[PDB]
Amino acid sequence: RGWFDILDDWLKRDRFVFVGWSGILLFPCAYLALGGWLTGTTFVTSWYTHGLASSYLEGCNFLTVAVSTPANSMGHSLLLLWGPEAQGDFTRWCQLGGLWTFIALHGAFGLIGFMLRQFEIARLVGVRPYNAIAFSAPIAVFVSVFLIYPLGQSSWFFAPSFGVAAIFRFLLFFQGFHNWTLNPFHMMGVAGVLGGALLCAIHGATVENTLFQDGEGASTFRAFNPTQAEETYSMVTANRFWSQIFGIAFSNKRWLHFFMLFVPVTGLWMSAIGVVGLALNLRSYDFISQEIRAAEDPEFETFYTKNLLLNEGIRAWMAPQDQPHENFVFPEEVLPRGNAL
Amino acid sequence: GGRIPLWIVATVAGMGVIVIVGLFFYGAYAGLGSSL
Amino acid sequence: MTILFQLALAALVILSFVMVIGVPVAYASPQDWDRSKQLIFLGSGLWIALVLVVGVLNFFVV
Amino acid sequence: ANLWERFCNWVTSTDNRLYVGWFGVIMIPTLLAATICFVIAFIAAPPVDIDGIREPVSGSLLYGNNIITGAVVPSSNAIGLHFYPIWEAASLDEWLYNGGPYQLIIFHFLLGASCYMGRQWELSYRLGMRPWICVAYSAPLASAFAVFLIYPIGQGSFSDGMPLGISGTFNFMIVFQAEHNILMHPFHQLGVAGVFGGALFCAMHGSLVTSSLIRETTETESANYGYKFGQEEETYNIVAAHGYFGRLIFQYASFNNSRSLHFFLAAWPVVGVWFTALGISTMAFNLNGFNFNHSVIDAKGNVINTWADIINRANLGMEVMHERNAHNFPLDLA
Amino acid sequence: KLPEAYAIFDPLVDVLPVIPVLFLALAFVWQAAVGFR
Amino acid sequence: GTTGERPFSDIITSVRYWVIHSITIPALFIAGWLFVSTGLAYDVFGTPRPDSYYAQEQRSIPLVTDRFEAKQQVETFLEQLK
Amino acid sequence: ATNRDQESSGFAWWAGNARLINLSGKLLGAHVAHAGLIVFWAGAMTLFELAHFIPEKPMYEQGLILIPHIATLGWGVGPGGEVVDTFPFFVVGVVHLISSAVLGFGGVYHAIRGPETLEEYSSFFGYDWKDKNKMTTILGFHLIVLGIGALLLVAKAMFFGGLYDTWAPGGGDVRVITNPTLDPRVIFGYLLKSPFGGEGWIVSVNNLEDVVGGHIWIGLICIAGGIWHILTTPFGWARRAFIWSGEAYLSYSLGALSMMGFIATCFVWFNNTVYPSEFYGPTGPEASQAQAMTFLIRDQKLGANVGSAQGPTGLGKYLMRSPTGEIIFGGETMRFWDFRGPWLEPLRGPNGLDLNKIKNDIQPWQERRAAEYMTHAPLGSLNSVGGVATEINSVNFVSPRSWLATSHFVLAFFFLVGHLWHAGRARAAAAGFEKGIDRESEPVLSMPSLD
Amino acid sequence: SYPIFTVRWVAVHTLAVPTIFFLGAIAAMQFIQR
Amino acid sequence: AQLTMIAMIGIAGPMIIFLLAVRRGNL
Ligand code: CLA
Ligand code: CLA
Ligand code: CLA
Ligand code: CLA
Ligand code: CLA
Ligand SMILES: CC1=C(/C=C/C(C)=C/C=C/C(C)=C/C=C/C=C(C)/C=C/C=C(C)/C=C/C2=C(C)CCCC2(C)C)C(C)(C)CCC1
Ligand SMILES: CC1=C(/C=C/C(C)=C/C=C/C(C)=C/C=C/C=C(C)/C=C/C=C(C)/C=C/C2=C(C)CCCC2(C)C)C(C)(C)CCC1
Ligand SMILES: CC1=C(/C=C/C(C)=C/C=C/C(C)=C/C=C/C=C(C)/C=C/C=C(C)/C=C/C2=C(C)CCCC2(C)C)C(C)(C)CCC1
Ligand SMILES: CC1=C(/C=C/C(C)=C/C=C/C(C)=C/C=C/C=C(C)/C=C/C=C(C)/C=C/C2=C(C)CCCC2(C)C)C(C)(C)CCC1
Ligand SMILES: CCCCCCCCCCCCO[C@@H]1O[C@H](CO)[C@@H](O[C@H]2O[C@H](CO)[C@@H](O)[C@H](O)[C@H]2O)[C@H](O)[C@H]1O
Ligand SMILES: CCCCCCCCCCCCCCCCCC(=O)O
Ligand code: OEX
Ligand SMILES: [Cl-]
Ligand SMILES: [Cl-]
Ligand SMILES: [Fe+2]
Repeated sequence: RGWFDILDDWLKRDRFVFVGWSGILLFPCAYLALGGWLTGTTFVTSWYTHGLASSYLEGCNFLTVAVSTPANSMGHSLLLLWGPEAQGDFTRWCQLGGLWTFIALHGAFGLIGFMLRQFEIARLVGVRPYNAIAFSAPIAVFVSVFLIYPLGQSSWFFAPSFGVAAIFRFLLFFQGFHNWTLNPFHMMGVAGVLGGALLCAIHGATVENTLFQDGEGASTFRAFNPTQAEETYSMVTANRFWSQIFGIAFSNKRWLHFFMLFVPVTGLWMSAIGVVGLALNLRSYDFISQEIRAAEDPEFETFYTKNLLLNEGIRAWMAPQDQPHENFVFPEEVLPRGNAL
Repeated sequence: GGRIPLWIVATVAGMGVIVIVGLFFYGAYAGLGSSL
Repeated sequence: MTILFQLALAALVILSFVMVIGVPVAYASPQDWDRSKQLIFLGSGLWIALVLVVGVLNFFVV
Repeated sequence: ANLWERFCNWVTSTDNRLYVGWFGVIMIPTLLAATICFVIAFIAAPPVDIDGIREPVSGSLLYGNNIITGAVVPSSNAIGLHFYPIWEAASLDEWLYNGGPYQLIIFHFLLGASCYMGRQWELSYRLGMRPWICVAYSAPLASAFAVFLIYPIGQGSFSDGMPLGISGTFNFMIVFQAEHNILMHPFHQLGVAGVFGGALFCAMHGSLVTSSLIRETTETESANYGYKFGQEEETYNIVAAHGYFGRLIFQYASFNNSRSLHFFLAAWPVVGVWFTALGISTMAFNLNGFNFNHSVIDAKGNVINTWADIINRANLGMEVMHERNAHNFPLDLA
Repeated sequence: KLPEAYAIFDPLVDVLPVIPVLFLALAFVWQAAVGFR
Repeated sequence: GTTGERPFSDIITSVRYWVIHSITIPALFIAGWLFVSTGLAYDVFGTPRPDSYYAQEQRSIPLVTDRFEAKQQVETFLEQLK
Repeated sequence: ATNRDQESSGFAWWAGNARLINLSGKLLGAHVAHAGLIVFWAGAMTLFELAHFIPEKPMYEQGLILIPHIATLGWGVGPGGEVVDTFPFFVVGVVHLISSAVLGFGGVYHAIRGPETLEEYSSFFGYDWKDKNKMTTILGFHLIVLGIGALLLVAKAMFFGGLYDTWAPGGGDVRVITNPTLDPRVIFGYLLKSPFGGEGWIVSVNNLEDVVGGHIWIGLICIAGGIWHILTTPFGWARRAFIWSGEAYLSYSLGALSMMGFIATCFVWFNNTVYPSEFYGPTGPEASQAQAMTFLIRDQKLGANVGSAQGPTGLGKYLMRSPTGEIIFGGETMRFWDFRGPWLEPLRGPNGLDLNKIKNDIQPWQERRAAEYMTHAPLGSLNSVGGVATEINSVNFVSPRSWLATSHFVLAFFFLVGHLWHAGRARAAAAGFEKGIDRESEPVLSMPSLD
Repeated sequence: SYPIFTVRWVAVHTLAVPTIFFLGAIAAMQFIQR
Repeated sequence: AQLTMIAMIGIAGPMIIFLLAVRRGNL
């Protein structure tokens, strides 16, 4: 046999952890992304890029550690270790935020590798590729949020920093500056995620409560055999129940499970489209008719205008520390504030 | 093979994990990151 | 009587440790059910006596 | 049979297109009342003085709102937790000004939704099923209770209940973050795990079953016609699905037992949502998310900011701007 | 503060409250010892 | 079915496994502990010590402001610490 | 090892305690051991609190929840709630702890070494879940015990020291109750009161006379009902109404306990009579009202005419009218105008807060109390940083009211889930389909189609 | 009869060894004073 | 002191289990 065929044999051996040709891309990149996150969160600072402490070594906890984005002055530089910024100096690279681009790039290629793994394994075992197809939603979210959005903004600095509290700050920044909650694409994403959770719960519970009695045990799990040919629960009884409770019910199992694929995947894709818009500040920020009315009529008020006031507060109070490169100095007298607070 | 019982292994390992996590919370209240 | 009271209380604590280990072991060891029964009865009696002795002496130390 | 016997047989009949049941006898009138009042109010109600400072907020479509901005506005802070039925008002004009529709709607809705859960149990009993679908439903219902009743009870006013509208919901969320730092609360983090994971596992399960469908159709026909309602045999190959997923991660990370699988699907999101409901219901009593503001200090004593401090700046913006005319004293104690 | 006579046992009192949680864990240790039969 | 690797339970309940790991695990743990307690982590990753965030009278953050001079800017900040 | 495996019991390990449903001896051992756990926690936690107690500092600044319970009963405290003697606290802890040792011994014995089933050894203690007469007999025994407990509270209030009365004339003190309220009109009008604002159902009980009279009635009613259930057996309508099995009885109790947990949450959040603020800290309403009072005092001292001060919205800055006209504090605290407290009631007249009294009769102790409560409002973080969420680290404080309310709402809710779970399962198991649908007799297949 | 060193061995250790190292480091950090 | 006390309280339980396992007890 040729060396290519021998290598294919070895890569596709049946072992505890499947490797595959996709493994050559997936495993080094996924390992480097995860290891970079752990290394940065344990030992690396954000002092020179954000003015922040961001590691266990500095005293942060699991909620506050992060691998923070590079400084805004770096623009969209790849920040390669051998690049002109760090110039091969590992310590300076870490201090300049090269770990953020390191993680983002090795992670993107790791996602590519994992999807290729889905395709490869499906082909080898003879199943259809719908798991790989569904994984496109996480990839679309990751690309839109961590690459396209910063690429449309001034620099990597405004991408999410890899951390719990940093992600929370990302949420609040999107509310304050983009009015992201008002965006119908985020709304469709929310519908997809919450509806997916609803479907997950309702289907699990319906199956578990329409099981057939296939054993004498009061714990019903042992009464299923993976090689059995018969359905383990009564579709007829479940359909009757939901028809009489909610008015409509599934009657086709194949449609049911495809719908479970369709809902969350579509929702995430819609959210990604919205974020592509926000990359250009192309927001659903205002309703022009309401703004005209409110400008002319000081007694007109809605929850929309109230939320706009909240956004103005967020921007004014968080910008000076969240965007240190701007050198904002907002005198106390200019800060928006309500009475007494 | 099975010289050391698996229940003993599991109990000891769990105790070790608990000790590590507890020490980390102690650190939350001491030294760096304690606000003091 | 300060050290005496402390010694009595420490004996109560140690006897409680011994009982806490021994009683379940004896109960779940049906084979050891001749000497262990007497041991448990005597330990229960001495534990009650120590509890009373503490409590009485609590008012003579502080 | 006597008249009462006949009526009971009809009420509990499993042959009605929609089951009624004894829980339904309460559910139907209450949900109808809540629905009718909500629709009428959303379309036509006049502005409501939510914060009790004689500054009415417009919620209805006819008074200048669209679908996104409209809402049934919570009852006035002047009312607090007082019961404000129509007959407690001097007139419908006063009732509307003070936001009575909100109370009518949410009370009838909460009662009706509780009865909906009970009705799920009751019909399962009539049909000979196992009973715990209602337990699954208790998670979203608990969330509704948390935002419509528990949080108002803890804070002392129905004016702090969630508004019945889209932008109103956003307002509720933002103020909640300002006053309780919910993002840093472990129960909301468990809720996010619950819903993200629920969506994830929904997609995973759907995709695995769809990938293991057994060939029963041609390429010109939808594969869904390969399943006939009520057929005895399973329509997909769970053994193949397990082979795939076990090789995707590793053998022992994949379910080979469909019953265990579906129990996990039920349990993950349901427990997550229970915990998030408890998060709202406990922040109702002002036990707030973690506060690490200024936790990191240097040798001299300089504050070294963290992402938590950045969050705090955003929260301060929200806090100082919300309900801009309602506070007279320095602390917002409820 | 405890009465002066009892001060020597202060570290023990400091730990007593968590023993019920220890009981809950003991249940799992026992079931592991019996293989969760 | 199994793929031929030795079972994990068999491995972790074996005397030889623990003969090896009662040495290896403590050695790695101590290596990390010393990595921190000797201060080598600070040097390797460029992380400020508690006394190296600011100059004694300084309150301004040492933010990098030029892309291609960032390395030299950081070095200048470090010197100004002295 | 009788019934100690899934094969023989039908139950998995994660449901192992269901294996005890029909093993009365081991089940009695389990219950006695768990009661030992409850008593042991009481004792150990009380001793922990005492060992960490700083007598000068207010209890609510120190994370205490059990010592306040003891103090409310009149033990260890004097005027204003000051701690004069901690030995009662220590005694409570030690006695509960020793009792816990005894209970643990009994429970371990009944669970490990004693007879597995009690039916053969004795018919008095043995029972059958479906024996309604015996079930009601045990219920009646425990009713008599509970009634005795209520009367024990009455005895503490009336004959041994009394109770701590925050409303006592002079600034809160231990008081012996001598005229308990026996008027059924009052006692049961409490039960008939609306739970909504300004009414508060039973949570509104605001005097120890009413408390003691209520517990007298509870004790007597419980004793009578227990005698009733010892001497009778359920009537036909009840027999046809209920499911008669161990799991059903457990489910009923889960529902009752969930209700009681929710009620306790409200009690500790709103009531400052049986949870005196001297010990538990101010209620939320109390602290908000206190802020209003504090700044009224400050500005009036500066010279403001508070009665006539118009706020930004047009409402009075310091004082306004409630929807029924009473004079009340202004600002957001308008929602809390139903609050009542000893530091504030001296300023209230028939029409509400009285301008002349506000101008002339506010005392330094009232000013101090208002400042204290305003600055110990029940707001704080999970890591116990006191104040609003945006506050910086410095004050280590979360109110006992917050701890207790949150804990017991969590418990009440999960016990509602327990009620639903065990009630549904009891119905399904009594009907015979808790293990699933019989394939050869699927009920739905014999029903007409909906359409 | 089992081999000792396998792909599974490599994966397990690539995860395990750094994990113990890092846990030691974080434990040590717990005792740092400002 | 507290660490030693808790160590003893915490070895006790597994100690009971271990003794009953070595002794072929009625676990
Ligand atoms: C499949 C595995 C894989 C993949 C896809 C990547 C991908 C990447 N890595 Mg990661 N890396 C990997 C494994 C991998 N890495 C491993 C195993 C390590 C540890 C040794 C690292 C360590 C590492 C570091 C330290 C850094 C990266 C960086 C990068 C990025 C830049 C790479 C680049 O420009 O290469 C360009 C190289 C090629 C495209 C190879 C071309 C090969 C051809 C055949 C050469 C032809 C001409 C040549 C002269 C041949 C001469 C022959 C003859 C004359 C002798 C990119 C996202 C950088 C980064 O993240 O920046 C933020 C960075 O600093 N990597
Ligand atoms: C008086 C209270 C009470 C009693 C006596 C019972 C008794 C019983 N229940 Mg019910 N149950 C209750 C309340 C109660 N339950 C509540 C409140 C709920 C809602 C959550 C349930 C939900 C429930 C379910 C879903 C099931 C039972 C079952 C059972 C049976 C077996 C229980 C067992 O072996 O557990 C074994 C115990 C465990 C496996 C340990 C669980 C530990 C919990 C989940 C976490 C506790 C966390 C702790 C408080 C804090 C940890 C701190 C840490 C985070 C640091 C038994 C008849 C089973 C049944 O139907 O049998 C017939 C069953 O399937 N129960
Ligand atoms: C309050 C908690 C509690 C209590 C009181 C019980 C009580 C009981 N369980 Mg349950 N159980 C619990 C929690 C609890 N369980 C949890 C959380 C789980 C899930 C892991 C289970 C799972 C479970 C299963 C699967 C089974 C039981 C069984 C039993 C019964 C027999 C136990 C036995 O054979 O011990 C044997 C164990 C030993 C001999 C080891 C020693 C045990 C002793 C009691 C330790 C005591 C230590 C203590 C400090 C001594 C102080 C003494 C001092 C006062 C002098 C017993 C009545 C069994 C049953 O019903 O049988 C019919 C059964 O099969 N339980
Ligand atoms: C509600 C709890 C409870 C219940 C129902 C039982 C019931 C039983 N036990 Mg158990 N037992 C318990 C608790 C309980 N015990 C505790 C806590 C211990 C540890 C001390 C024991 C130790 C124990 C042993 C060692 C034995 C029994 C035996 C028996 C049986 C005969 C009892 C008899 O004839 O009484 C006789 C009645 C008395 C001696 C008078 C009791 C009255 C007490 C002392 C004071 C008044 C009661 C009062 C309400 C207590 C309040 C305590 C409160 C703070 C909780 C019977 C099935 C025997 C058995 O199984 O035989 C085969 C046996 O050998 N029990
Ligand atoms: C632990 C307490 C307890 C428990 C569990 C029981 C249980 C029982 N009792 Mg007993 N009872 C008790 C205490 C208790 N009793 C006491 C203390 C007394 C003395 C007053 C009595 C006097 C008594 C009598 C006189 C009778 C019973 C009967 C019964 C049986 C039927 C109960 C029933 O249908 O309730 C359900 C209740 C109803 C169907 C009627 C009221 C239902 C209303 C509509 C619910 C109202 C809820 C409310 C509106 C919501 C908020 C609650 C708020 C007010 C607190 C049952 C075995 C009967 C029996 O068969 O005994 C021989 C009977 O005739 N009991
Ligand atoms: C970056 C970089 C790199 C790489 C690196 C790496 C690869 C690393 C890795 C690392 C790692 C790999 C690490 C790890 C660590 C880990 C850890 C740190 C862990 C922790 C854990 C924990 C803490 C847990 C806990 C818990 C709990 C809590 C409960 C349950 C149980 C458990 C235990 C899970 C290189 C060289 C290329 C160079 C360049 C740069
Ligand atoms: C009062 C007092 C006392 C008492 C004591 C006691 C009573 C004790 C008890 C004790 C106990 C009671 C203990 C226990 C312990 C336990 C533990 C230590 C556990 C652990 C566990 C674990 C760790 C687990 C793990 C696992 C398994 C087993 C399986 C599965 C997996 C896992 C990993 C989860 C004394 C004497 C001191 C004296 C003084 C006073
Ligand atoms: C059955 C069973 C179970 C359970 C068990 C139990 C739950 C038990 C309990 C137990 C108990 C519940 C115990 C108790 C103990 C106690 C003790 C042992 C005590 C002691 C004490 C003392 C010794 C004291 C002393 C003192 C004084 C007097 C003064 C102050 C200081 C001091 C603290 C030092 C389980 C889960 C495992 C599972 C299996 C079966
Ligand atoms: C102590 C006190 C008092 C008093 C109290 C009292 C006097 C109480 C009473 C209470 C009572 C007197 C209660 C009762 C309750 C009842 C109940 C809670 C019931 C329930 C029922 C049921 C649950 C039913 C069910 C059902 C139906 C509805 C239909 C048919 C079927 C059946 C049967 C299942 C006062 C406040 C003055 C003050 C403070 C202290
Ligand atoms: C506001 C208070 C309301 C609750 C008060 C407490 C009431 C308790 C005593 C009332 C007893 C009711 O008694 C109960 O009546 C019903 C209805 O007739 C009987 O019901 C029986 O006959 C009816 C016909 O009318 C059939 O439909 C039914 O299937 C059958 O069970 C029950 O068998 C009997 O147990
Ligand atoms: C596609 C595979 C990509 C693999 C890339 C591996 C990267 C390894 C880089 C390690 C050596 C970095 C060079 C350091 C010296 C460069 C200094 C300079 O001249 O700028
Ligand atoms: O109404 Mn709605 O929001 Ca609850 O905190 Mn206070 O009161 Mn108002 O201020 Mn922030
Ligand atoms: Cl607002
Ligand atoms: Cl105010
Ligand atoms: Fe399914």
